[PDB]
Amino acid sequence: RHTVTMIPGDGIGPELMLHVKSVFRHACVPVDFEEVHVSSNADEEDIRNAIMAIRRNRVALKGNIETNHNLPPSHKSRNNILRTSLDLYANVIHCKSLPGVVTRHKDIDILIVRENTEGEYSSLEHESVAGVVESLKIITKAKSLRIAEYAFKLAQESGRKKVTAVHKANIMKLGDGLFLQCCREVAARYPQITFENMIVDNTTMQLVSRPQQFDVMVMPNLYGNIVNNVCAGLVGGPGLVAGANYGHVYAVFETATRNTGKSIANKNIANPTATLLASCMMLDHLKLHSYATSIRKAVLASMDNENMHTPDIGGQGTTSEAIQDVIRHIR
Amino acid sequence: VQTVTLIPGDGIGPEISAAVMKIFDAAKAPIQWEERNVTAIQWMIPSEAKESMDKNKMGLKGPLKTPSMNLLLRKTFDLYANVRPCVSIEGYKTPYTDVNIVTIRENTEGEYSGIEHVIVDGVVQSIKLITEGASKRIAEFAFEYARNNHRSNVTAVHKANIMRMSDGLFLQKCREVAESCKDIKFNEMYLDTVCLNMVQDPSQFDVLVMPNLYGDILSDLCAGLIGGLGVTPSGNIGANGVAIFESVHGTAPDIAGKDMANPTALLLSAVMMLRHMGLFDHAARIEAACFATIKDGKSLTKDLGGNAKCSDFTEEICRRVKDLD
Ligand SMILES: Nc1ncnc2c1ncn2[C@@H]1O[C@H](COP(=O)(O)OP(=O)(O)OP(=O)(O)O)[C@@H](O)[C@H]1O
Ligand SMILES: Nc1ncnc2c1ncn2[C@@H]1O[C@H](COP(=O)(O)OP(=O)(O)OP(=O)(O)O)[C@@H](O)[C@H]1O
Ligand SMILES: [Mg+2]
Ligand SMILES: [Mg+2]
Repeated sequence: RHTVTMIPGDGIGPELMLHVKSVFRHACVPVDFEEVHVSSNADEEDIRNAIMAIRRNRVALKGNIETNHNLPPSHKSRNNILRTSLDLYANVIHCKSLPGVVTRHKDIDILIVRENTEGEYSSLEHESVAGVVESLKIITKAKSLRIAEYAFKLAQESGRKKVTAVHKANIMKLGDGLFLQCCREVAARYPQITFENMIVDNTTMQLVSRPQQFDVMVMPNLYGNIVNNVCAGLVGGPGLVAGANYGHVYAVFETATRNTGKSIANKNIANPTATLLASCMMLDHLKLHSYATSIRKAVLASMDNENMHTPDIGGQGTTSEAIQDVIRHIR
Repeated sequence: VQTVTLIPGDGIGPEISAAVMKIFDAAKAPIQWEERNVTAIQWMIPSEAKESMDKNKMGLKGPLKTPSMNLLLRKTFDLYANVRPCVSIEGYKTPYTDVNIVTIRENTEGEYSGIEHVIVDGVVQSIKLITEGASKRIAEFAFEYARNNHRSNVTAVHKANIMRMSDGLFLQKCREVAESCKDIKFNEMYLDTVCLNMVQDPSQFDVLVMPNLYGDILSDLCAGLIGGLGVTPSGNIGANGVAIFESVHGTAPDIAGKDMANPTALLLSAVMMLRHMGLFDHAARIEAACFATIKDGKSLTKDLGGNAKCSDFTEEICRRVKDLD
């Protein structure tokens, strides 16, 4: 039996974590969740103990912690703090067309590998003189090599064919250029993989017109935020796609688009699919593959039934009715 | 009856600027063209170019070949506001049919400050610059654009959760301009959520105001929703009443003289140009004759579907704009 940290988070986090527990119970998953909560308190005591708990269990499942962007800059995003403190340097999401969720595009099958600790997320800003603010985007060779190594290894191991580095090196010549150059260094050791690059602006334009051209995509932190959300939207929205955050020893699983869903919480309408799929990825990571597969196929099969769809994907069903159908299909 | 500074540019540039002139003529637009060449010399644009533009204050620019000149022109005229209205086009079918968004992009600072440092070997710092001055400036333009174009809603697009001090200041100045312009309804949304929602239901968006890099990306995303850079108009607003409206597609050298170009985009930037001055009816008629041409589908250029030459496309707009009140 494995002990896993569970951070309920805000908005729809708590309610969806209850359904993960119900599914895990019915499936007799040998996993015990050890819950840590993170308040809105300016004090980092909460976020600090959640880190210590993940350092101990090594594996976590989390909802999104709300960030109040009206608070002073000293009050930092708790999600970013946790990401960076545990050095979970790879954010990985898999956006794939679901035959039961028909959108404007089909045949999409994209693995996005996003540098998850650096870049525009470094929390370095200052006001030299009043009304003049500088924010410091940091790109390093060590972290860009690291994420590029991850993307090419993932491409090779899952049998993919192309890695596209997404960047703005035409304007940020030194920073995005370094990131691009680190991708190129790694590409030289994976001659069986096609390496291409594309400017982030053109990438969005190609995603809304021919997203089928993309295979594996690797990019620094903010561009990954953009491409993750574009790709998630293309395949049916934030209720569907799971995300993973990997470091060398730790791993935290969540929904791909990292949304709180405050405006739909406690209404029994949130789509549980992405949270459930995240909990299966965590099960695979724990080498509990037979459980992961039982739950995932039930979850995926439920998607083929439009009667089970929640409103975010054009349906009318409640969360609990979706969970009921998932549990009925775990046998 | 004022005159514009025309910059035909290179490759297919002349062709489509010819096409736009013939159509403005068939509409009897109080507009004749003062052709001028901008090229990096000495670094600067030629004196005969800066003089026409300071005189007429209105320019129409086609595609240039590849210091960046749109950087040069921006600093030379203080082009602080990039504006890209994107409207789905009847007859040019994309999976997005209800798009009507104007991205309004701060064009001077933000992530494009030009300042990077190698801090130590293998460690690079790129400076994002947000100033209270330029932020207020682009917010006031956004709200002013909304009024004069009968736009109901403005959204500030930001990442102030992650970049609190910089994006937060941008937000704070958007907020102030909002509370003095309550006839336009103001809201705020995270850049990633805008992106997430945009590709699902773009009809929910009206006017989007945001700092430089977000505007750079989102304006291209939106243009991808309606068909591409071949059809999308663009305008840049500068200091002392200058404004340059432009193609944003390539020069297309591979078809540069073969009379196959699509002039739609430069034309709609010219329509946009007219509306900026105030010759609304000429704009409305040229626009309508263009939209009706593509809707008709008989005279589609090879990039928009059919196998019609560029001047057969231009002529049909000519015929249809002569027969419209
Ligand atoms: N699991 C889910 N099921 C259904 N909808 C979701 C889910 N997760 C996110 N969303 C939706 O995705 C969007 C982005 O989420 P976000 O966290 O901004 O929502 P929110 O806090 O409810 O925003 P607001 O309060 O402005 O509506 C929201 O519209 C939310 O309703
Ligand atoms: N107005 C237009 N009408 C028709 N085709 C166009 C037009 N503009 C561009 N194209 C086509 O699209 C491409 C134009 O791209 P262009 O060469 O101008 O620059 P780009 O592709 O943006 O960048 P790069 O110069 O690096 O290729 C060509 O293939 C051309 O045939
Ligand atoms: Mg969030
Ligand atoms: Mg752009």
